[PDB]
Amino acid sequence: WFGHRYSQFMGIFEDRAPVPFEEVIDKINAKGVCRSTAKYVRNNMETT
Amino acid sequence: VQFEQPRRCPTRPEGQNYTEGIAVVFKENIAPYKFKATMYYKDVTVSQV
Ligand code: NA
Repeated sequence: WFGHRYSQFMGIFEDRAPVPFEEVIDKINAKGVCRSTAKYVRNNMETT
Repeated sequence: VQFEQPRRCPTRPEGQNYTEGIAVVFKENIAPYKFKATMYYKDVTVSQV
């Protein structure tokens, strides 16, 4: 929340997302890179 | 035949010499070092209702 002369965290949602198998093989192990996006199933929903 | 003459008898041991003294036996320290601290913080709670 951006108030006048101050900013405050209304919330901080912190999650740990698994890296998909194809990203571990093709990106991390082959090129040493990760996608900047996290696409995973959390709480029976696909979240990106 | 003759009788065997007296044998050389064994000798009692001299006996272990002992030094008297005072002792302190020390062991490896496994107890953590302990001290007193004070934590100053603030519980911040933002409730969205
Ligand atoms: Na004799």
